[PDB]
Amino acid sequence: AVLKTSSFQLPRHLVPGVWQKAQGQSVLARLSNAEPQEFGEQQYMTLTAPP
Amino acid sequence: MADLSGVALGRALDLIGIHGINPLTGAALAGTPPKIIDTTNVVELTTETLGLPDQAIEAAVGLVLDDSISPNGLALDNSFAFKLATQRHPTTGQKLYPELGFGTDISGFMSLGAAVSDTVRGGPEAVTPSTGAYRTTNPNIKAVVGDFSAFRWGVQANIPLTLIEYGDPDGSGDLQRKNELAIRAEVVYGVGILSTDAFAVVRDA
Amino acid sequence: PDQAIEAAVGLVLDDSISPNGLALDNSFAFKLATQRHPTTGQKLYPELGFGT
Amino acid sequence: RGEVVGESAEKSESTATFAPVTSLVRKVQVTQRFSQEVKWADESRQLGVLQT
Repeated sequence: AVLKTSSFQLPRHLVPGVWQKAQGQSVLARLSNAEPQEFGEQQYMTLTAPP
Repeated sequence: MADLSGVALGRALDLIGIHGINPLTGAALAGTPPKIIDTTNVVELTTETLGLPDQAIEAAVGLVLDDSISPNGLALDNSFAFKLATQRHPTTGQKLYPELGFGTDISGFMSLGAAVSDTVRGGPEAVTPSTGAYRTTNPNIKAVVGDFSAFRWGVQANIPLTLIEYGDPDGSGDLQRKNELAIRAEVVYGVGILSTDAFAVVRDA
Repeated sequence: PDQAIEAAVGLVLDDSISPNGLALDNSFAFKLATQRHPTTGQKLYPELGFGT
Repeated sequence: RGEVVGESAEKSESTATFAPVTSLVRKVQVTQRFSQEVKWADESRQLGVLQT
């Protein structure tokens, strides 16, 4: 019979890099600016009713 | 994997602040905490208002304004942002908003600053098949309008990406017993909402 | 034709991939290039010539 | 995915998952056959047939 590459069982070539679907990013990080905070619960003053 | 850890910590701010869900399991956070979607300023899409995205945004703006607050920002589900960007004139058939392209990156709309993401739906996270908060009945949040100055937040502390070599850091079994490794990153956010009236939502349910 | 190409881009984006290219059958590319404005009757895309 | 944890709540794990995909390899040939008399006709008259 004729010799064919079928008989060699050659390994596949690995191609560099990874293909990925993109991830949706944070909206709150873009619509609200980050304020500098110290560790813990913050408290904010609100006006409940006017005179 | 290192790159993917950071975007997961980023996305969590929206699932926490908008939806009040634990992103991993997708279930509601246990305290009933303040979340943007607590607002009674809902605009509900009916089958006739569905297919008119720009009229849903203006209706939601109108509810923030008649609560005496002025909105400055808009958040869109990326699917609804495409439906807005491709909205056709009802007789001439032309695109109404050709500057929006396919709606993947809408930087501003009407007078408002804008941002777009699947996180505005609650992402894949909220519909996690065994445990996600919306897996059975889904409030289909299409968009959020508001005075985004009334959502107050910051990074209180940060732990950068680092390698764990020892113990059982997740409950699966010890790393040295199993010849495994783990990488971890953490961030801690302060989050607060000054009024739920500062926000309105566009939804279908 | 333009609303069909748009509708197809909608499917690729809802699989979270951003399309960059379009391949057209030469008969369909002609139907696109000759598409008429529904009230005025003018060509929508006169810049496309015969669409070849 | 990120996980939201209390002051001494037990931390969990969520890891990326991957899979490979594979090419095929395809061989394409075109062969065109002609008489010796065609080569002589073409090169004596300058027909351009063999260039086409």
